[PDB]
Amino acid sequence: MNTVPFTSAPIEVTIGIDQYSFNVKENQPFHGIKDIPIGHVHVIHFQHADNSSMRYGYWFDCRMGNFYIQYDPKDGLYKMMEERDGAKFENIVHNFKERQMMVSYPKIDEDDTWYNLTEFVQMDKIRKIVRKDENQFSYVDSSMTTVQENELSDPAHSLNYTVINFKSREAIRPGHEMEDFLDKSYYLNTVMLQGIFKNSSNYFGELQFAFLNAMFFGNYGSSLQWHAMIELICSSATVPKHMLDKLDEILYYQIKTLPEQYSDILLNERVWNICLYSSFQKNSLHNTEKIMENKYPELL
Amino acid sequence: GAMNSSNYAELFNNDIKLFVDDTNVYRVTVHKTFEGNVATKAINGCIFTLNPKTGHLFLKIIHTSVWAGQKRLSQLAKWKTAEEVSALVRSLPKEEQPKQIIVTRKAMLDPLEVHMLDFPNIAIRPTELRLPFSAAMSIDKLSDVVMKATEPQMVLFNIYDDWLDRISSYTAFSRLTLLLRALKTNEESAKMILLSDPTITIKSYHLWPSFTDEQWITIESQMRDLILTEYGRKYNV
Ligand SMILES: CS(=O)(=O)Nc1ccc2c(c1)OCCO2
Repeated sequence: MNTVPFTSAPIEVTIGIDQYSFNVKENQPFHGIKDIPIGHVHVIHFQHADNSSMRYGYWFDCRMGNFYIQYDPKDGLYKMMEERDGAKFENIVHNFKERQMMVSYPKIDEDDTWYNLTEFVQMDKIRKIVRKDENQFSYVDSSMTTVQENELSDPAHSLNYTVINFKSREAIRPGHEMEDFLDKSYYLNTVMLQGIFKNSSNYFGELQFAFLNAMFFGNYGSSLQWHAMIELICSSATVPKHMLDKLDEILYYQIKTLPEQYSDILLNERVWNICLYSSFQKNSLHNTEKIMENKYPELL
Repeated sequence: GAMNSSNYAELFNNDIKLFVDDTNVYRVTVHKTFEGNVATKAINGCIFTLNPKTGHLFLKIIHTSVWAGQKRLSQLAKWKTAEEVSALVRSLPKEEQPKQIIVTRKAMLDPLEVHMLDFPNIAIRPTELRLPFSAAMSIDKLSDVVMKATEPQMVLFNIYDDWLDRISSYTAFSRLTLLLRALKTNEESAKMILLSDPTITIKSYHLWPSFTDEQWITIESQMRDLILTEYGRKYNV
């Protein structure tokens, strides 16, 4: 188990750790989060009580360093930092646990939810999407745009997701215009899987990361990316059977976790109706179709 | 974006543009089989690609052999149209290529956009105008060349004959759509109007009769009456 200590909590804030969240009052004696599962990436995220504008947060992997949070009164946010002095850090964490000033990561033992949402997500791949190489953790917020959004503005503060565009020369082979537009298997299998992602694990990792950024920060470009990566699979007639079965599991857990009250803004009616009821894979997503029809029958 | 009556005057400026109509590309007769089922038989069709400023008509004849052994022909027909328009643009010198292509039916947007990805500066646009180009096969000389074709073939016409010597393209287009709409509403009557008078003939190198300016005003009125007549017969007005 690992720990992310807080120097202090000077402003009232709602704090998220993965799919969990809790309220901290202004100047409350809060000094961090303990018992964080080793072996998974994690995200610690923030929404200030006085300005719900800008949800923001940090993706990190506790195996890559000792990280803590400290409020910066000049830039007005909780910042993640790395402590390179291992002995200083162990000393601090021990003092704060002895005084019980930390919340415990509240993982139920039956519960595989976080694993199921992050199965293919790797910190090394996050850091290529979110470029800030002097840190081992990655900052994301509600307003950050994607490289594709910037083509249609600061490049340093962008989400470099893989660009997917169904009406692009990359997606369409000369002489197969109709075939490649109506059946995207070429674009999925040769261009994207073999060419850019190298394997389906990296493709699913980006898909999962895009969803989580959409859900936790309301990041619109991330929601567009998540849907594009679903649509490209559903709109392909030829997809490896193991990818379809894994996609069904991935989407199932994503739909299961989504706040019921955010479904209106996080789910694209066109893509889902197309994917479940019109596409080549309309009969291949049994678990996802069942949870969608029982939970969000309005959208369909 | 889309063309409509708040901005149709852009058709007559000096930016090269083409209308593309696909309503006569895939044509069939429906009939009963010996077993009493129904089947279709394709007949030759055409793509109607028209420069509204000059009157130049690029008539690509679609021979029934192009459908042999293909499935979902109504969908293929839109992509075949887009392929042939794309091939036409690529065949034209750069200074003759259109800056905009206007499709008369919105289902042509994606097929044509995909085939023209190599030409990102050519705008592909829909239109709210209800243009009567489906009636092109009511022009006898166009119908004749389509039905006589034994292989794919492109034929060039000027759909305005020599009218631009005497009138503007805005007026020539007005006359053209009024004639095509009348042919679409009551082909028999429209053709009787155009040809009832044996002293006015169609020149070998023209599509329409050699009407004087005054005769065109009469013809135009008669076409206006026909379109109003049929409207009353239809709606009992
Ligand atoms: C195509 S239509 O049947 O609606 N008639 C139509 C359309 C555009 C025109 C026009 C007539 O007169 C010249 C100006 O532009």
